[PDB]
Amino acid sequence: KLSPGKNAPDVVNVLVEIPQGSNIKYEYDDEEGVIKVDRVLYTSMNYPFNYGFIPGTLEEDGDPLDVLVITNYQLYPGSVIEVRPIGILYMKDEEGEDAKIVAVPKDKTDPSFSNIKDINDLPQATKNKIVHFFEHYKELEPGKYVKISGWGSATEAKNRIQLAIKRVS
Amino acid sequence: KLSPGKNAPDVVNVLVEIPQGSNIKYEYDDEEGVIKVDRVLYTSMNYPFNYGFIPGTLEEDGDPLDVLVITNYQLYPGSVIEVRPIGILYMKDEEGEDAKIVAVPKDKTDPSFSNIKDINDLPQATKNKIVHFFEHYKELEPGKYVKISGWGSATEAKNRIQLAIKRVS
Amino acid sequence: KLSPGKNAPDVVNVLVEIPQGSNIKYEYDDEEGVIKVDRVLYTSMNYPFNYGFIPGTLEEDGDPLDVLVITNYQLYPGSVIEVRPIGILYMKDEEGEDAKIVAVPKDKTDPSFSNIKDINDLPQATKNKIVHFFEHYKELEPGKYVKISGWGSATEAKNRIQLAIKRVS
Amino acid sequence: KLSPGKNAPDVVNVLVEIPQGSNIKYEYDDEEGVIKVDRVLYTSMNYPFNYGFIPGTLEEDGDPLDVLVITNYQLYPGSVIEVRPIGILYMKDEEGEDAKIVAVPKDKTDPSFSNIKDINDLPQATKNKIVHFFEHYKELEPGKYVKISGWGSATEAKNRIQLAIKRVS
Amino acid sequence: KLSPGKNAPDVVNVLVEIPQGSNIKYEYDDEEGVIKVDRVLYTSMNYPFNYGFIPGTLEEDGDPLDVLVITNYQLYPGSVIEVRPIGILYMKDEEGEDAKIVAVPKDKTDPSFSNIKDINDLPQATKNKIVHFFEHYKELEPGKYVKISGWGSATEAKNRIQLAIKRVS
Amino acid sequence: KLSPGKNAPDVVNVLVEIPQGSNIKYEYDDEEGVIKVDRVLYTSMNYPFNYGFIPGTLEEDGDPLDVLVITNYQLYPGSVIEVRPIGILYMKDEEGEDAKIVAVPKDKTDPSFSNIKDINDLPQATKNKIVHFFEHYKELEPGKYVKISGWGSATEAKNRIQLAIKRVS
Ligand SMILES: [Mg+2]
Ligand SMILES: [Mg+2]
Ligand SMILES: [Mg+2]
Ligand SMILES: [Mg+2]
Ligand SMILES: [Mg+2]
Ligand SMILES: [Mg+2]
Repeated sequence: KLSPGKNAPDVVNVLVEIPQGSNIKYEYDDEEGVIKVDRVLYTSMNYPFNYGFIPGTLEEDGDPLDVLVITNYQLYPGSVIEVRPIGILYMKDEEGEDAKIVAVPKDKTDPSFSNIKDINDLPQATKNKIVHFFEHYKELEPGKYVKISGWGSATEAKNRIQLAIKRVS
Repeated sequence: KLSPGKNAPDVVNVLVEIPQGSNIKYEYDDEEGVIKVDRVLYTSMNYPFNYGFIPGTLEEDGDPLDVLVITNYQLYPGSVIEVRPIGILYMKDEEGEDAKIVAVPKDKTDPSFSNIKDINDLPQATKNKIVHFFEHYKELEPGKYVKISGWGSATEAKNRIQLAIKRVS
Repeated sequence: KLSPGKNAPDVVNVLVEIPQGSNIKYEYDDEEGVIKVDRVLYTSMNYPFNYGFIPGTLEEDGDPLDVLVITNYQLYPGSVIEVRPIGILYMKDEEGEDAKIVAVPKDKTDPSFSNIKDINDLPQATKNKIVHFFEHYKELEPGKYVKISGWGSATEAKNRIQLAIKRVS
Repeated sequence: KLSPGKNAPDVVNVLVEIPQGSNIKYEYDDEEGVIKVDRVLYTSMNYPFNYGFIPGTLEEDGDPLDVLVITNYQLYPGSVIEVRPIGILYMKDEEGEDAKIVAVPKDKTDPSFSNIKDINDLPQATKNKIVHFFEHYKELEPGKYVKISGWGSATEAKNRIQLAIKRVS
Repeated sequence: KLSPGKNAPDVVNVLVEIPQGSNIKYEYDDEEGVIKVDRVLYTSMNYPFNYGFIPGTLEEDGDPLDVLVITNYQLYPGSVIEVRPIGILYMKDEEGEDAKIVAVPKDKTDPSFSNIKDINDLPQATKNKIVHFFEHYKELEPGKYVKISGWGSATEAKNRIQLAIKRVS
Repeated sequence: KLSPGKNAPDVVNVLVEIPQGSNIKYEYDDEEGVIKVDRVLYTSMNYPFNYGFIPGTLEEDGDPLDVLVITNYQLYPGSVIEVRPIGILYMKDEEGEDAKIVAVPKDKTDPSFSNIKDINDLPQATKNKIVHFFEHYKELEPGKYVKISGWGSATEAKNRIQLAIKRVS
């Protein structure tokens, strides 16, 4: 009942699962059609961004493409927001390779993020925080782990989204 | 899947979209069936009431009738509450004429609003706050504006709801 | 669209209606498919636990089986969490007999409740708080009342869930 | 270093100890000059008002006169607010007789409480909530109890404040 | 008992009075030594920044120099934070001329604001929000008003702070 | 103006600096007598406990003895609470050796922690969370680091407190 957006990949729809600041990992279950509590982070950390996925996309891992929506406020689990991809984050975990889109709200939704057009527009401190988060929030979970490969530019991210949409199309 | 209520217009159902205190304009999309983030208020203001609409009603502007639910607590976006209309607010914006119902929770739901039976039961300060809100929260948005015409009594509001229901029913 | 869980009664699904700390009694309406606001507690109290029901179960009172999910954080109304029943609470109200399951999140979801395996693992103070809550939160409501009969063990609770599931299944 | 106010008893200073909605009983210790945590309510209730005392007053019980500040927002422990007494609440506990002033913020501070000039201006539901609170929040505490005698008018309250001030000054 | 800071004007101490997001105007009273509640904004707006003053400074208006601390989190009323002035805001109100320093936390305190070195580093949207705030938050107050003259650079701000300190020193 | 408590080391006073859940490192400055914002954690973590120190104590590092107050609620910065030491945490950082007391509120203050009498009463998950926190929250800060040596029993903790008090007295 949801699509990636008429203007993909320049602007895409993101269904929020985890509000920013949260320390509870919610996960949207398309089958049952509900937001399920996967697990309460075993570490004393919290999501430094709103987390969700672009509906109508499919990655090589069989899952829709994830998005790290950067704002200074939280959104409600299950709400949809239109974002602008500004980059991509490459990483490897116990399951294998993975990539997550990094985005800010589209300009008309929140004009205070208009100057952030690419991953290099983010303060170094913010990038370090995000990287550190992914590399330590699952540590205390038996057999899990994450290692950040590197970052990608907005153009790169836009491509990943294109393929992800094509796979389902 | 929702109706205005078996006791309309004395008591009607309101599907909440924007929780009170919020500064993010959420919008319920009946098509996709989700709560979408329209935009984050460009001004440093926040909704002085829970905002939503009466399902199963239609106004001359092609949209369902809006309601300003007055309480001293927030409700969750997407939840339904039974209210008592106590008035109506008339205004004009860039799109034209508009009217919004003003209501408090029905007595059984919250007996602390039982003595507020009509618009004149609200403190002058509260009315001024609401009027000022509508006249300034969109200011910074290009080409958008709002001007309050005046207020209407509960009886007036009950009528508006009656017509709005007929149009559909 | 929801079930009690593949591992019932050892681990069951609970659809949350009232987040912990809340003083607003939300109700999930399966018909309309929405979370409605039943009422705002007339007393100055708040739910000392996340409240919800096990989907796909039926009790002698014609309603699904309730669950008191104990955690130190709130969950979003309408979200599903997997719990471990650790006990049962027996009570009688104006409508008659009633029983409510007491549970903690399943181990993988929140390993900090792993030591709590049965009702006697809960501090006496916590039990007194819960009992006192049920016996006083409806007091100010005309003709309503609740009296706690006693507590049951985890095994007892697991049985109640078994029957409740069979009735429907 | 604090006084009851230049306009006592029409408008008095109230040093807030317990923010509204709180379930932790804070107490201001004039000796040490700090806000101490007396106890965390044993019951699942919370203060339906901001609680504090009028500095520079003394009652027959050797303690300053208490005030129940009614607002729809919380104030910070240790902050001072100017209120308008609108009534008085008479009660008896394990220690003996007691009276607590009921007030709303002074008009200039919050004009939305301007219509509430006396205790009878408060909704019945609000009064019942407050009374029920005092009669049940200490129940689970060994040997403590409270019974509400009745209410007093604003004029009555203004007198109590006058005496309480004279005793000290 | 507080000073502007050993590194003034490059880094100065700011005693916070109003936490960001607040809609209650708190005021630090050096005499009584407490945080008072001046009033509750009559408009439905809230401070888009943490507000406070640099202790040990004096302006031509007889008051210490104000500071608009920009962060994406709130600080506790009465707490001190070390900031970096990045600009100054010139305005006119019913009382006359006025200037307010604009600052971000010093780098060690919060390295995510390190890239904001001057007023022109702030998004246009953020500046518009702040300006709009000052020009409308007092509107509903009888006889009050504010008009923004313009902005000043960090160097300008550093000078204002220098004078303000010498007046007292 | 504050002491460790008449019943030290069985029950001691703890002046709270950092409320639980916080991600801003507040620090009490006895000189200026204010709560200062040291820094906003560079990592996406938050204090899994209320943090503070026992007034009137001195450790070999020239600083008062720290305490990790464990509760499921936050306390206000600058407030004092009476705790029961249940253990001690040994660690080493860039500055050298360090020990921090672990405590729960005294029984009368919060009877729901009465069953936790020693460090081994805490769930393994909780201990892992605390250890992981200390070992990663300063990581992104240049030249800082922390390594946990091990835990100590309540008796051990009581001794450390005794010496720390003796040094000052
Ligand atoms: Mg993936
Ligand atoms: Mg309309
Ligand atoms: Mg039942
Ligand atoms: Mg008394
Ligand atoms: Mg000035
Ligand atoms: Mg130390």
